[PDB]
Amino acid sequence: NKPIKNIVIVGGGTAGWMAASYLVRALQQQANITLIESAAIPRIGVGEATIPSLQKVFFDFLGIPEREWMPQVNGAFKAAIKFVNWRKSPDPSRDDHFYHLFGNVPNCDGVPLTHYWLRKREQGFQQPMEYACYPQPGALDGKLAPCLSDGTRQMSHAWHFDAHLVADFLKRWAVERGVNRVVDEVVDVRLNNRGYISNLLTKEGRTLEADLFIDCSGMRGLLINQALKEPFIDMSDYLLCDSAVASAVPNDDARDGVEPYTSSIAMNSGWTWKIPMLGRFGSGYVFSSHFTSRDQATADFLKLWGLSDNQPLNQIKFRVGRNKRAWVNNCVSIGLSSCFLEPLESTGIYFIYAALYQLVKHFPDTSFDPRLSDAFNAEIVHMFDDCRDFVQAHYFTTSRDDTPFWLANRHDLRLSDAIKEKVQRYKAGLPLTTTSFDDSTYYETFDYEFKNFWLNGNYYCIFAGLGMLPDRSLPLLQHRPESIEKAEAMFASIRREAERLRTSLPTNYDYLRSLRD
Amino acid sequence: NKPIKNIVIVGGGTAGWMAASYLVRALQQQANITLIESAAIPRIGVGEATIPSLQKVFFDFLGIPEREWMPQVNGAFKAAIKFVNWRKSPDPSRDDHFYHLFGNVPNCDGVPLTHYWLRKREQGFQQPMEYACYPQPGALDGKLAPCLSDGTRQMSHAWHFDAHLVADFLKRWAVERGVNRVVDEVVDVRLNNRGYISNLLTKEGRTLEADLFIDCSGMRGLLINQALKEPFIDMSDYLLCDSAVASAVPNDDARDGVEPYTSSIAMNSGWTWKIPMLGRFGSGYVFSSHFTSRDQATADFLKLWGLSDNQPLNQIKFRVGRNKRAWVNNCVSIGLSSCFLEPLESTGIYFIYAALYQLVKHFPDTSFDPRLSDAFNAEIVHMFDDCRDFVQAHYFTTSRDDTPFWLANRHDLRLSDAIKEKVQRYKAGLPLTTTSFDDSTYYETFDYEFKNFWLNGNYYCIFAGLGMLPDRSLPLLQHRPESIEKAEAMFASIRREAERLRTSLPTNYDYLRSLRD
Ligand SMILES: Cc1cc2nc3c(=O)[nH]c(=O)nc-3n(C[C@H](O)[C@H](O)[C@H](O)COP(=O)(O)OP(=O)(O)OC[C@H]3O[C@@H](n4cnc5c(N)ncnc54)[C@H](O)[C@@H]3O)c2cc1C
Ligand SMILES: Cc1cc2nc3c(=O)[nH]c(=O)nc-3n(C[C@H](O)[C@H](O)[C@H](O)COP(=O)(O)OP(=O)(O)OC[C@H]3O[C@@H](n4cnc5c(N)ncnc54)[C@H](O)[C@@H]3O)c2cc1C
Ligand SMILES: [Cl-]
Ligand SMILES: [Cl-]
Repeated sequence: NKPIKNIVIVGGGTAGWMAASYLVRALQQQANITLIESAAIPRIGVGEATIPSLQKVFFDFLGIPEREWMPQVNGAFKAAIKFVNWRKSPDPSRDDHFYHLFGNVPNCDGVPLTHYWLRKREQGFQQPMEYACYPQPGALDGKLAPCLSDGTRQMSHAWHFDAHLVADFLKRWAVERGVNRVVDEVVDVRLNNRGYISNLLTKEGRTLEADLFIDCSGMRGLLINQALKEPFIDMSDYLLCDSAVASAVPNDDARDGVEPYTSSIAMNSGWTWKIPMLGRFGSGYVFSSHFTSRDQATADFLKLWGLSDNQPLNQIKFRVGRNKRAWVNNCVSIGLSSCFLEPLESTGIYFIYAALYQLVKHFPDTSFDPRLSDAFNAEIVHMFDDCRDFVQAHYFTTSRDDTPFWLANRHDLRLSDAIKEKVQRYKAGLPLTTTSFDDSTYYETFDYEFKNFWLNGNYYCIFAGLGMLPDRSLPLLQHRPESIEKAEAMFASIRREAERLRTSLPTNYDYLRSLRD
Repeated sequence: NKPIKNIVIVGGGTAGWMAASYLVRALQQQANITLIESAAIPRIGVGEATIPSLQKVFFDFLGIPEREWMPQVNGAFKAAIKFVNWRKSPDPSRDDHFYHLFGNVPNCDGVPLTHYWLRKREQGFQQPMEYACYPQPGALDGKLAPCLSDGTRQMSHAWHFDAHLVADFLKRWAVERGVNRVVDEVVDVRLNNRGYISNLLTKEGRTLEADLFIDCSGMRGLLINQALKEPFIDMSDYLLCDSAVASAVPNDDARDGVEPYTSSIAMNSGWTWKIPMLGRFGSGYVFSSHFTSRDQATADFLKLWGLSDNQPLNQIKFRVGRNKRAWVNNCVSIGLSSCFLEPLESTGIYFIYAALYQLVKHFPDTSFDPRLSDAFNAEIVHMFDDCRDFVQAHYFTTSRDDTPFWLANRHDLRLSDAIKEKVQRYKAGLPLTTTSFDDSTYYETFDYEFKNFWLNGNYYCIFAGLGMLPDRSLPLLQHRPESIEKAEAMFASIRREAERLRTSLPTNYDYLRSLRD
């Protein structure tokens, strides 16, 4: 069969430019790549939070080290997500926060430390799970950097940045490597009688042809949904939010520091993200229009940050769910054209580069063997539905009951068999998937991470944070007092590490400034 | 105009029940009082320290003598606050304590004894000011009662008690006098187009109406802040603490006695209170989250009292400051809904009964003449800001420099013109406000005390305790050697009184037991 040679990508947002750059890098020879993007149709860049695989899977593949790309996108460091007021109805006299940390929890004699922590908790131990089982959360409370001043990594981290600047950085990178950029708008899509895309007609009268089309057109799914009519599986029965109101809010970094984490602050009818950078934070109240009006959500969002009625707001809507198939005929959807999940666990850009990684791992010829696209499609379904369920488990596990929105989350969601089953195992006291690898090894082994994305520690941070604990500790531990003692030595190491970090890390603000103000 | 007849109080904490009982007592006729309080929303009762006006302004007004209410709240006696390690960086080989005593310092020929003490100090006199100028602090060192065994008062005193039990005692008292108690939760507040409160909708579907609403909902300010949108003036530029971690700690009263005073033990990033009762003391490390994590503060608090990781802790947060106005339209805020100051000088419950006293002194009709609420509001601003400044003067005057927290207190606070001016006068050697009245007369004349709350002796105990003394004694004294001699006879009387107290007072523990174990 003849190789795919000509590739057209529709869209110049984060997806389009990630696709152009991943493909120009992967397809060393016999690749002619053209990206078309409209000047009149905006790109989504709200100020975005990410996960460590962005470097290991994406930028490493491009041969771009963190020190090269991060400054160019005015990036800031992210070590966790901090959930605020998710556990109980807000009470201003109570501190309700918990962290979902990067990295994984060690094991002691084949049992994760989370499980030893629960046994201690049964015996009266008061310290929250994540402060017992991870070295860094108090450092995050202190707004400390994830590295020593000399750049020595001290905890797993990812990034906050304006995604517009990342798209810009990759545009520059990809065009320099021979990607053809066309600023123009696709107005019609012509399919042959077999339903493959034949060509694109543009506003300026160009006709684009290709062996392979990548739909990066955003939520409209110009090629995959509009032209090819692939059904979108609306998952609003699983997750209720469908809206956001967002802005950036000036931060006095010198007085207030720069939080080294994303926050998720639970509201009456959704939750607000906070994504710190230098000089400002991005923020958006993600809400369900069925439980609050945009006007009310807007008022709440303003009141939260003490913002004025003159502050310009980005009014957003979305549909949660995914295409029935991501790749149909000669068109692969990547990004918001493929699927959408609310940003509760920073998976949006992940879905872009994970999809790109799988596209190359299933890369077609011009015969478009349906076995390759079937395999790709099943990976995407697994990836998305797994994240959907993990995000949903934040909602149905809360015990907030103060608004109709929280009550509906507790009672009225449709839950997959897969999540029900994971919760059953957790509640029984069983570990969920654990890794034996160091954090470095886990984040360097993407076929492993892709399939084992959410581990025991990820679920524990969420369930324990929300005050939903297993029925009991593992019966096995009653038979292994020496293992319980060994675990105590591990908790002691972790506490030592936390105290060393306290007095060794620069503030996040100082470290960011030293990289370049 | 028609009288206010129907009054609804939201909240059943100390504020709500003080409000119900003060109002049912004051409003002898034409008063229908209903208090609504949620069973699902806790009340603040940490183990609370108070000041002598609680009896003179509050319980006396109700016609309840100390001997009636104190036993019912398992109260213990308080004669002072003892500040530990506030003056210098802690050194375990140095005794760093001083007392802020109740009562006032006498005058000698129109000059307070503090000023004669400073002149002696200039000449080499070693004894600390408060041990020279007050008869009782050595008795407090000896853990002695504030009364003889027969109940004869021997020094000014107030009380330590669990405030839950006081709320309970007043609930009983007020309900017996016709207050209507509703256990239910307000879920919505309806305002008319003019912005007055029209009604309250409750979880159980009741609609509460009233001529006058008293917001005792705690820090959330359900009516005043949430419904009526009155701005809260955040005063975190004035005072840094925003958090506490608290518990009760068993006391072996038979071996260790029961301290007849509250202690304030300065920590790395805040201070710890100690509030003795029979069998236990309440304690809380008040801290600034900007300088320490809750997890670190918790560890420090545990280490301080040798407490175990199984000890249940009350994790508290707060915002220092006050509403811009306490009374808006038909809603008066009282208690934590109105304002908050850290418990450094035991003013929390004071603000409740002082506000109630002023409400009755400015009591409206249904026309809600804004001149009455304006006058009330200005009294509350004066009351709060004056206490804020007095508390703040503990912080900016210390010479501790051992932690970022103490350095920020020394250098980075915003200070009112009023406090700057008082400090200027003190430093110049001038008396601050003095009274000619006996302690009894001062504490029986509340319009006087309310406006002249902190006197020369109060400021001297703090500034002298912190090692910040005036530049010089009063130039006038160089012209009055006979007055200096008369003052010597007064110091001699005080010393005699201290020695008589030594051998005449029962221990606080024995006296408390004799009242009823
Ligand atoms: C509220 C919200 C919050 C988010 N938060 C995060 C987060 O915290 N972390 C994270 O990783 N991700 C997050 N995401 C996801 C992330 O913003 C986007 O997925 C990502 O930035 C890229 O989207 P995209 O490129 O597929 O689409 P878009 O940004 O919508 O870009 C679409 C491109 O297609 C072009 N286009 C459309 N139609 C035509 C046409 N007919 N002809 C020519 N060009 C066309 C447009 O001009 C544009 O260039 C969030 C998303 C939303 C909506
Ligand atoms: C850490 C700390 C230390 C302190 N130390 C001292 C001290 O040493 N000395 C001192 O004098 N004071 C002290 N105080 C102040 C004192 O504890 C409180 O001011 C006082 O006990 C009463 O508070 P409150 O009644 O206004 O609010 P809360 O105790 O918070 O009670 C609020 C009431 O409102 C009800 N409520 C709230 N929302 C609703 C709703 N929507 N519907 C129905 N009911 C509702 C709740 O159920 C509750 O009954 C301290 C305070 C703190 C936080
Ligand atoms: Cl996302
Ligand atoms: Cl107080």
